[PDB]
Amino acid sequence: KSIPQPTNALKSFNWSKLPENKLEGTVWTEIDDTKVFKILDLEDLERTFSAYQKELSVIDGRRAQNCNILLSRLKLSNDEIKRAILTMDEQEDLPKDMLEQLLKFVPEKSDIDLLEEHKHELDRMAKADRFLFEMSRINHYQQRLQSLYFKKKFAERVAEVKPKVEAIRSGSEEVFRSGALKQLLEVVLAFGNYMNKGQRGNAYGFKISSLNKIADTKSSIDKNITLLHYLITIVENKYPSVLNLNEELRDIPQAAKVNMTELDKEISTLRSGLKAVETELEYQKSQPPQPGDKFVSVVSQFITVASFSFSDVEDLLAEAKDLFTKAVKHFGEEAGKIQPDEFFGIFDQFLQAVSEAKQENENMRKKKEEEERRARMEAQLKEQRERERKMRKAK
Amino acid sequence: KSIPQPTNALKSFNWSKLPENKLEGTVWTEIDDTKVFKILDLEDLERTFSAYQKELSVIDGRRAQNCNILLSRLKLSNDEIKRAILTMDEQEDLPKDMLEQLLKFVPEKSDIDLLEEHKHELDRMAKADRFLFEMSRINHYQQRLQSLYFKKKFAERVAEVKPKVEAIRSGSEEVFRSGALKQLLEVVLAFGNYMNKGQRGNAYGFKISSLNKIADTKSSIDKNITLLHYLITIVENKYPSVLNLNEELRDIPQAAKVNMTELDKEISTLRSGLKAVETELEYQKSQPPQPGDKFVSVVSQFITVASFSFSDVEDLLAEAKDLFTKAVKHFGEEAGKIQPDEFFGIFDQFLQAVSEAKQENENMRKKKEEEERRARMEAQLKEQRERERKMRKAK
Repeated sequence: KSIPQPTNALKSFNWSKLPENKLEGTVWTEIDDTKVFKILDLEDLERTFSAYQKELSVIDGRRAQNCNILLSRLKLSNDEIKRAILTMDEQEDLPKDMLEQLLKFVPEKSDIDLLEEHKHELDRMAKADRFLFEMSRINHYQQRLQSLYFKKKFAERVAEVKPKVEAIRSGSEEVFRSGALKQLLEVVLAFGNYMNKGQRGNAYGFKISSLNKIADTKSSIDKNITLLHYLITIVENKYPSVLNLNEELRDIPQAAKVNMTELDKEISTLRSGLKAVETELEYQKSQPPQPGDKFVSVVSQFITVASFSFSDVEDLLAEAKDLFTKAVKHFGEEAGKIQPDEFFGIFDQFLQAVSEAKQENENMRKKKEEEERRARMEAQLKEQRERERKMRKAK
Repeated sequence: KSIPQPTNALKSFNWSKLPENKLEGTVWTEIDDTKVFKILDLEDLERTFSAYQKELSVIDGRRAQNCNILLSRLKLSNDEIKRAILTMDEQEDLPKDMLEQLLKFVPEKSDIDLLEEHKHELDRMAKADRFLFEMSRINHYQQRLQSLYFKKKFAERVAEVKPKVEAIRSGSEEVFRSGALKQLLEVVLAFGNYMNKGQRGNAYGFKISSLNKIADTKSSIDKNITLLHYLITIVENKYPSVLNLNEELRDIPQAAKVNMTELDKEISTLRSGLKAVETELEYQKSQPPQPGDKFVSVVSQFITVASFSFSDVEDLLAEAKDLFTKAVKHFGEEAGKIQPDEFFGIFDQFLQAVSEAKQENENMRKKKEEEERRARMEAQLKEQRERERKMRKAK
């Protein structure tokens, strides 16, 4: 083994050791620190990196300064911090954003091993060192801290995810049962089968993305009248039911915005975080009640509502994905190969286009009433002077 | 089957038809366009979307306008365009960025089927329609166009990828054989095994990321002297060979910047694009020579250099990845689980840190010569007035 050890304790080097079972291939086979000790002025090393300064400081300066920032922000003593953890923060001294930061500065195995070396010198310890040591004394510090954070973030995390599950469920259902859309597809099929002479045009169906190409066909009379303007106009007196499309697909714009990777990522943290709280509740239940420890009392209340609430979220999600699968197939898309953002994005762009066309049409119609009054007035005003000329002729 | 067809040709609807083998589950089972034809004023449809306007215009307005933009930019007639394709652009009328755009407006099966309907009316065709039709007449238009583009982009694509393959090869080799680094790791191991009392500190090796934690340990004498400043100073008179580290790992900063996903993506397009040119050369070779067709003549010359050049790139890449695998294992990392950007990023940050420390040390040393002249001058200037006082005492 062989290395010598100091006269007094030293500051630590925050390294990560390689397991010995990972050597044999490596540089370290060729390396041997035991000769360095003879070469180095160890006395100088000890003086310049002593543990003392007189305060005990062993945790590295970077990590220590990061703590001192958090502690100056949290404004709690270690006694206060332990009470806040133990009572699951009944005085509300640990906001979400502080718990988050506190979850980054959780003492590690090697940190505690080190401060253990100085357990008889807590009163000499620098602020960060004493904080990390005191925190390592609280039973199941990390998993109480994780549980408190999860608890405080559960309501907003369910509120984030639920509207997205509703959008997929609703849009999927809407697209599947909309009679305005099904009648429009049949009229548009007719249009293409007539316009696309011969072959190119014995279709029994088309891809839903084709909807977003209708406005691309332009009138040979006026080039700002597209085939979509024309559809929307024809349909008024021929298939009026089609005009209920914006109403029947009202939740498509919102379903269009649901990212499925991010949805699943949210359900994933909710699920695994809830299992982690349940696990810590089983550990904590199997431990003798201590005064000022309110974990079992509080976490049980939370799981009751949280487990019911998430179970329901999981149900709405399972069923929403089912309907989406049915809706995808209903329009000839490959299940698995298309996401809601894309599928409902086809429909949402179309609704934006149908909406734009509706308006532009409406602005045309109002020129053709503005200028029909020109033909109505000039018809009556022409004949009025004509009656006063036949009077002037006779007279 | 059953639909009626127009008295005169119509403008097209740019749809994408669903194969009939994809129905049976879908809305289209419930849809039937044959009733719409009886309901619609077809005569009005025909008037308002006639093919004529008198120019023939059948391709949709969006795609047509996109063409007209490209053609007004390219400034070539269709005769000129065919000559440029056929001669592999010997007059250099097709820049890379135009070929790119030209590769987007390549006529599709359904476009040609349609313009085929009007092959006896080319002289009536709108600009875009005639362009797309003429282009569909050139033997293997798309794959001649793809080949010309590939050819023009090959030199810059090899120049993009090669420096990256060299960086991985060089950095991997450097890291593996650097004696300055291996001596530094042994000194730092010594440091941690001495400073990390007891357990925490019978290490035989550490993770290379630990290098970037050395400067985190701060001196208890001056807090701006870190353990890295201290290492760099100690090493001058004890292990001077270590100071050659910046020189021995000179290519680490560049290897640090190589994204492997993007490297492979570049090699992937080079490889598959070259196979596609080789394929089109085999087709074209197996066809009787036509005047003004210089494809076989030009592509053969290109493959000779391109196939030799890419073969070599593939060799440098195969070997670079081998060395990287050896270099990764040499420092106890899991092969497969770490990329060059990360592995060499550990080393590059370290070199940035060692460089910063070197300087900061050097600025300290120059205070300690600036203020050693204070102790040298004030030692001699104190004794000079002392000699003129013992003279004044005697006198």
